[PDB]
Amino acid sequence: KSLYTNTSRKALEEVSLKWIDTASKFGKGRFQTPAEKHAFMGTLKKDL
Amino acid sequence: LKDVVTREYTINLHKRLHGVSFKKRAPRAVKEIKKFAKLHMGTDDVRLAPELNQAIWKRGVKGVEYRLRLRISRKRNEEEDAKNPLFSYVEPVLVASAKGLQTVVVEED
RNA sequence: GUGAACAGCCUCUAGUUGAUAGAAUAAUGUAGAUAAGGGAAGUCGGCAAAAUAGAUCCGUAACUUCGGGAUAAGGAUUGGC
RNA sequence: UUUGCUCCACACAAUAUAGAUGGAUACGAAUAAGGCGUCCUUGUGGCGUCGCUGAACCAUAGCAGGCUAGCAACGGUGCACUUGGCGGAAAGGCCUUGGGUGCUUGCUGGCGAAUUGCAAUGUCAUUUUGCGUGGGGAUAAAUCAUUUGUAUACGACUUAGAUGUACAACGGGGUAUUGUAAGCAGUAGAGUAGCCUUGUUGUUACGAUCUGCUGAGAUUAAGCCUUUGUUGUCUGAUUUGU
Ligand SMILES: [Mg+2]
Ligand SMILES: [Mg+2]
Ligand SMILES: [Mg+2]
Ligand SMILES: [Mg+2]
Ligand SMILES: [Mg+2]
Ligand SMILES: [Mg+2]
Ligand SMILES: [Mg+2]
Ligand SMILES: [Mg+2]
Ligand SMILES: [Mg+2]
Ligand SMILES: [Mg+2]
Ligand SMILES: [Mg+2]
Ligand SMILES: [Mg+2]
Ligand SMILES: [Mg+2]
Ligand SMILES: [Mg+2]
Ligand SMILES: [Mg+2]
Ligand SMILES: [Mg+2]
Ligand SMILES: [Mg+2]
Ligand SMILES: [Mg+2]
Ligand SMILES: [Mg+2]
Ligand SMILES: [Mg+2]
Ligand SMILES: [Mg+2]
Ligand SMILES: [Mg+2]
Ligand SMILES: [Mg+2]
Ligand SMILES: [Mg+2]
Ligand SMILES: [Mg+2]
Ligand SMILES: [Mg+2]
Ligand SMILES: [Mg+2]
Repeated sequence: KSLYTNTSRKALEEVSLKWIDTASKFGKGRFQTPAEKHAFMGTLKKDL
Repeated sequence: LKDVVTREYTINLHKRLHGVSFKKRAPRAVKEIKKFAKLHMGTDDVRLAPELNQAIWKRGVKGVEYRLRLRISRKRNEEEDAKNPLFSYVEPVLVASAKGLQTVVVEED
């Protein structure tokens, strides 16, 4: 916890996120969910 | 105890030569493969088949295959007991691709 | 063999595989490379580096001792079948 | 590792000591002001006294302090116990309750001392450390090596390893990179050249390339994530005690 009571305005701003990047970091991630990968690429040679 | 076996292992040479200086990659494989026969069955004294050597050097200093399927027999030492009483003989198993094989006990007869 | 070629690169005959070796990959090095945007603002000074480069066709200034300058410059092209 | 180890008693042989030889004796505060006593209206109060130094207070007599008999006190003091409490600034100490026990120089007696020869030379204090006994007690870890890579020149750092919710080696899945593998097939393909029954699709050879199976195949921890699978592994070395 802070050692002091900051009133930075920058420190009183209540924040609410709109979206959280959830792509792969192990590479240039394109998709957020396995769901989304499917919907976009369609059915592959594996699967079904 | 220490009992004679003979299993068939597939080694990932690639992740072990990853980064190695080209002139040193085949010789690292000989050394790295010895280190592998020692891991399974801490035999310490390891001998390689000269077919394995060829097999390793099959594509030059620089181009060691990413995976090798190996046969490794732990055996009984003969003559004036060179410290430990057991070898590992190592040799190449003929197979199309060394991908996708698990490790297997070879039943001896 | 490629190619203008006794070049460079690869091979045959013949000959070597001989230059202490093992384990790691801190700094700083010696040798080799690459950098977004800018493009000599660096520096005594473009030093170092970079860029150009074969060949075919077109094209080609001042000046000149008429021989040159001149591959001046500036362009297009190039595999395979 | 065979010896061990720990606390308390009293017992020897070493060993050391910045220097025992009646007592380090506890308000706070002011100083052009205070202490102590006493009363009170508990206050910047009233009265009394003190300093002018600790030249004080306390203790001190007994073979380096012996042996012995009594009176008077009901006290003093030492020791080992015991009842309550308080003390954290480094409290490791302080007050308090109950007996027990030795001493008592408060007082009155009976003995002792020499010859250590006229001073040298004489009370033994407390540190450690090893051994000895008798009792109570407790029954681990660190390092080497091997391993991780949140670490690293080497040392060092950080993980892991004795049957596990373990660890490794492989396999699987997810993640990523590239850009569509080998093989087979095509009345795809600029065309040329053969041969026949000379073409309601004529075949045969040669042919960059194209198309399909094929966002296919290859690679993916080496410092990526993950696992109902397979197989394997799991007590070598060394060192340490108040
Ligand atoms: Mg990334
Ligand atoms: Mg590297
Ligand atoms: Mg080679
Ligand atoms: Mg010649
Ligand atoms: Mg050369
Ligand atoms: Mg010669
Ligand atoms: Mg030399
Ligand atoms: Mg640049
Ligand atoms: Mg420019
Ligand atoms: Mg300047
Ligand atoms: Mg300058
Ligand atoms: Mg300048
Ligand atoms: Mg230059
Ligand atoms: Mg460039
Ligand atoms: Mg052309
Ligand atoms: Mg007064
Ligand atoms: Mg007064
Ligand atoms: Mg006094
Ligand atoms: Mg005496
Ligand atoms: Mg102190
Ligand atoms: Mg004297
Ligand atoms: Mg690291
Ligand atoms: Mg697990
Ligand atoms: Mg294993
Ligand atoms: Mg495709
Ligand atoms: Mg699991
Ligand atoms: Mg198992």
